[PDB]
Amino acid sequence: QKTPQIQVYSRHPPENGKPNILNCYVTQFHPPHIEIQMLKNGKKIPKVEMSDMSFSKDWSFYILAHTEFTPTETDTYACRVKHASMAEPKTVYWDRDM
Amino acid sequence: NYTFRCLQMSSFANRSWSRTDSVVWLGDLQTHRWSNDSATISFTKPWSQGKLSNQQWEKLQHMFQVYRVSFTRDIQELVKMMDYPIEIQLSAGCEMYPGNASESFLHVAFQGKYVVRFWGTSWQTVPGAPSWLDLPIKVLNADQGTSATVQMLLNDTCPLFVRGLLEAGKSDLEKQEKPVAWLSSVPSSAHGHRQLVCHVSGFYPKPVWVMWMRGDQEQQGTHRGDFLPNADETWYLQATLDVEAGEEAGLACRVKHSSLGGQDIILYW
Ligand SMILES: CCCCCCCCCCCC(=O)N[C@@H](CO[C@H]1O[C@H](CO)[C@H](O)[C@H](O)[C@H]1O)[C@H](O)[C@H](O)CCCC(=O)NCCCCCCc1ccccc1
Ligand SMILES: *[C@@H]1O[C@H](CO[C@@H]2O[C@@H](C)[C@@H](O)[C@@H](O)[C@@H]2O)[C@@H](O[C@@H]2O[C@H](CO)[C@@H](O)[C@H](O)[C@H]2NC(C)=O)[C@H](O)[C@H]1NC(C)=O
Ligand SMILES: CCCCCCCCCCCCCCCC(=O)O
Ligand SMILES: *[C@@H]1O[C@H](CO)[C@@H](O)[C@H](O)[C@H]1NC(C)=O
Ligand SMILES: *[C@@H]1O[C@H](CO)[C@@H](O)[C@H](O)[C@H]1NC(C)=O
Repeated sequence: QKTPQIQVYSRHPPENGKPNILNCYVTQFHPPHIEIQMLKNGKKIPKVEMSDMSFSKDWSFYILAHTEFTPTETDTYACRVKHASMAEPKTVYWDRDM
Repeated sequence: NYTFRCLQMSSFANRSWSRTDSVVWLGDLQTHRWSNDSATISFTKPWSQGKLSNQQWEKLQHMFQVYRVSFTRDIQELVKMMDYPIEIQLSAGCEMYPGNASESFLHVAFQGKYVVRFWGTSWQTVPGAPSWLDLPIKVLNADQGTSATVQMLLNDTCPLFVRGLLEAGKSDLEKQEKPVAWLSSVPSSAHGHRQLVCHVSGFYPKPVWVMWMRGDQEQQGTHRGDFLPNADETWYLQATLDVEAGEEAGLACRVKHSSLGGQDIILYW
């Protein structure tokens, strides 16, 4: 069993009040069954689009989730993953500065 | 110079539940998907049939339709003889080299570990593969009809099909999309230090150059991240630089890319 790595990043330069797309890229996991949620202020975002699952040269799986979002000064966004390799869900926050 | 990859992923949870899903890539662009719940292979580009006629495509698809059913039965029958859950992956296709040349491959993984390949005229276990695979590989190699089909697919069909894809998909494979860059920063771990981040997004094709600079001097602290996909078939990359607070001034991020026409992006911190 291999633990998923999670990377969260925006499609375009973030500007408060301006529509953008937030990506959550989940990689390096096995087995392929996985649950990925994107969160706004801790609440599940309903509209999330997922790529087809694929795998790399090393056989580990990857998948891209994305959603429309409008960053503001005070909203937090995160990507939360449940997988058999981990007893608890892993959450990674979007940090525009990182 | 392109690698064509057909990726099959099969999960077998028990004797009553399994699914097989596939995706196909030409370089970094997805050309097909074949979901377990679809009878037919789906095109994910306008040019995903390549230069094959509808008859040739339908012939080819039918063979895959038969394979997907037979594969699933073979595995279920094997597990009954020899347990669950089981993941099987296959990676097959060909790499196109310049001047008509190409090499094909068909590799198989069991529980995420490479165990079997097709090579020349037969299936082989790789060194270190579990010995219980030898007998089922022997049985599979007795099926000469399957052997000859796989030989045709690898030796003939793959490079033929890919030649047609490269021609049919020329405007997509050769598309140029410009990077857009921006700068940000977070605090570092140790005191009086900061991590500067140069973000580069929306570029295609993949090759790109991103460096922190002080005038003409490359900052060798520049730490390039991994290539991360955007959802619109462009790429994202970031490069970070650990800097002493009050040494920020005069730093710039420079970005080179084929789409920019020799005019680098330079952002100043
Ligand atoms: C990624 C792309 C897939 C690459 C793959 C080839 C696609 C073309 C196949 C066309 C022929 C085929 O489908 N054969 C099926 C139907 O065969 C009958 O009918 C055929 C024509 O209809 C011929 O007349 C044959 O002579 C006749 O026996 C066979 O029933 C075949 O045995 C099923 C596919 C077997 C196969 O190849 N599996 C992938 C390799 C896995 C090796 C075992 C791995 C393993 C085992 C246990 C645990 C972990 C791993
Ligand atoms: C198909 O080609 C193979 C050899 O090609 C290699 O294996 C393939 C699976 C593919 O991955 C290629 O890129 C590889 O380079 C032929 O097998 C050879 O046949 C010759 C001539 O009879 C024989 O002397 C060799 O022993 C075989 N080579 C090996 C490595 O085993 C095969 O006969 C071809 N089949 C058809 C139908 O064209
Ligand atoms: C042995 C495979 C290499 C030859 C492939 C040449 C034709 C490509 C057709 C694309 C459709 C992809 C079908 C995936 C089938 C599967 O993996 O189960
Ligand atoms: C087979 O697997 C499926 C999916 O995991 C599950 O819902 C079902 O309970 C399993 N069947 C049996 C008989 O245990
Ligand atoms: C996958 O497809 C097969 C063949 O059509 C079907 O019988 C099977 O139930 C499907 N599996 C799942 C989990 O939907």
